[PDB]
Amino acid sequence: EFSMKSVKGLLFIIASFILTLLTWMNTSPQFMIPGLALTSLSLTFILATRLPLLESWFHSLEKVYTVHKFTAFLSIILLIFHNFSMGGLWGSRLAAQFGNLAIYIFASIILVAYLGKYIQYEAWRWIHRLVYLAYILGLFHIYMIMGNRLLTFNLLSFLVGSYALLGLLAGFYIIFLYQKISFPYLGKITHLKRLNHDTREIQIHLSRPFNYQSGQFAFLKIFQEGFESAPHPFSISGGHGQTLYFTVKTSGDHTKNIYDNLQAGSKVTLDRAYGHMIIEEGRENQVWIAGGIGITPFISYIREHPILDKQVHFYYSFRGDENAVYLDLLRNYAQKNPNFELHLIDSTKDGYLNFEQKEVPEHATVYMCGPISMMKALAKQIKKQNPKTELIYEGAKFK
Ligand SMILES: Cc1cc2nc3c(=O)[nH]c(=O)nc-3n(C[C@H](O)[C@H](O)[C@H](O)COP(=O)(O)OP(=O)(O)OC[C@H]3O[C@@H](n4cnc5c(N)ncnc54)[C@H](O)[C@@H]3O)c2cc1C
Ligand SMILES: NC(=O)C1=CN([C@@H]2O[C@H](COP(=O)(O)OP(=O)(O)OC[C@H]3O[C@@H](n4cnc5c(N)ncnc54)[C@H](OP(=O)(O)O)[C@@H]3O)[C@@H](O)[C@H]2O)C=CC1
Ligand code: HEM
Ligand code: HEM
Repeated sequence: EFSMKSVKGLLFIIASFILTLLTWMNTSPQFMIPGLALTSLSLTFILATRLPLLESWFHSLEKVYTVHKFTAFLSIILLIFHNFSMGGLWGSRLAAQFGNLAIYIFASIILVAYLGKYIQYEAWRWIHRLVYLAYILGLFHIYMIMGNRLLTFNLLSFLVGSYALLGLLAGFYIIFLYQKISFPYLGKITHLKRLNHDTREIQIHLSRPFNYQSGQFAFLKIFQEGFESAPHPFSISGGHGQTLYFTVKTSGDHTKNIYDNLQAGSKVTLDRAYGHMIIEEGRENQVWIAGGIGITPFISYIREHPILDKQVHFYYSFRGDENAVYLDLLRNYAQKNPNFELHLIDSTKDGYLNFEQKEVPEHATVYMCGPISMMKALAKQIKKQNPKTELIYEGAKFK
């Protein structure tokens, strides 16, 4: 659920829609609905550009891509009613046929984007990048149809041109420029350690210091023979200055390649730190809940804060003793810090993590990381006991 932490972004979108509606209604009322869809198409491209101001307005990157999907579905709904009320399956002029091609690509990509869970991510991304061709085709359709009406000195020309230019510049940056210029942190892998049968820890030495807060993540691009160079998001699992740690559990084809084939010395590139789950920014009393490899944001805090200044209760859940990581680190940290409580929950042995009879501290923030299904159940039970509790959760999926 959205809140005031994402109200700057929401007010920007409603300002974009209200201003577009007023500009069209006062100039060309017959084109309010196609005009509104072009603004939504512009905002969808902006919301996919991955800019620091984007997540500063929409709180988290998960909420950025949720709105990115909402403006995508609003666009196709308005374009379908544009096509239904203004034309047919195929157009008679070249200008109309450009809008026919664009709507076919827009509907085909949106259909594939939604029910494309089983496709490979890079194949999905390449298919997804066809909206730029449809977006360009739509811009030809608009400017061939409304010739000399959006190329004068008036409000409508400035409004249509600016949003069309912003979407054109946003689509070019993320598709052709983001992975080439927005990855300024060049580094190489120094040491690699296998924690358990399916998790590997990567130590990276960067040529320049990396600034991040515990609980934040980055995007990793590995440059090795036999490795894909696409960016994968990983939580920073420790390190300071020119040293970064990443803890990767085999989840698919790339993460199994990291476990088995990754070698020390391979070049890596980082873009910047993302994330709203800043542990240091929480209350004095904190509750940490981690599931499986969701412990990685909490390992950065433990490594970087040898003395704990907060009242932290840690609830770690793992699939038996064979799927637990950093067990000696957590035991050593609890011994050094009296104000740190460790609660190891073997799912097979102990059972389920339940907060019904458990008591949360008064005026405490709950940081939750792990499976989405397990987090939702846990978040519900905490709110019944103390509705004033502040709950912060980070997921591992954008789609
Ligand atoms: C904010 C965040 C933090 C994360 N932190 C960690 C971490 O500390 N440790 C860890 O092991 N994993 C972490 N992940 C998950 C990690 O990004 C994926 O598990 C990994 O990219 C899967 O690689 P694969 O291609 O082998 O998996 P696949 O089998 O190809 O993918 C399966 C799942 O991974 C997703 N996925 C695949 N490729 C990408 C990609 N390039 N970008 C985004 N999602 C992708 C798919 O949507 C699907 O849900 C994090 C994810 C997010 C969003
Ligand atoms: N910041 C981020 O976004 C980060 C994302 N991640 C993601 O975190 C995820 C964690 O998954 P993984 O490492 O495989 O861990 P698992 O899902 O395998 O284990 C997590 C634990 O949750 C328990 N659990 C599941 N459902 C419930 C429930 N309803 N109530 C209580 N306990 C429950 C399981 O016990 P049981 O066997 O009884 O179900 C299990 O021990 C990964 O998908 C990873 O990609 C990783 C790092 C950080
Ligand atoms: C008019 C509709 C849409 C447009 C114009 C659009 C545009 C884009 C673009 C250009 C990208 C970046 C591609 C790249 O990095 O190469 C992107 C990313 C993304 N889009 Fe869309 N999209 C649309 C619809 C959708 C829909 C329907 C979904 C449904 C899930 C979706 C989910 C995503 C996600 C999750 C990403 C993140 C990609 C990543 O993690 O690498 N988009 N979008
Ligand atoms: C400000 C935005 C827009 C304006 C002013 C506009 C204007 C028009 C006009 C006048 C027509 C009538 C076609 C004809 O001359 O016979 C038309 C048709 C159409 N437009 Fe647009 N349009 C806009 C946006 C879009 C966009 C962005 C798309 C597609 C992505 C689109 C898709 C279509 C389709 C499919 C038709 C039907 C073509 C046909 O059957 O002949 N429109 N538009």
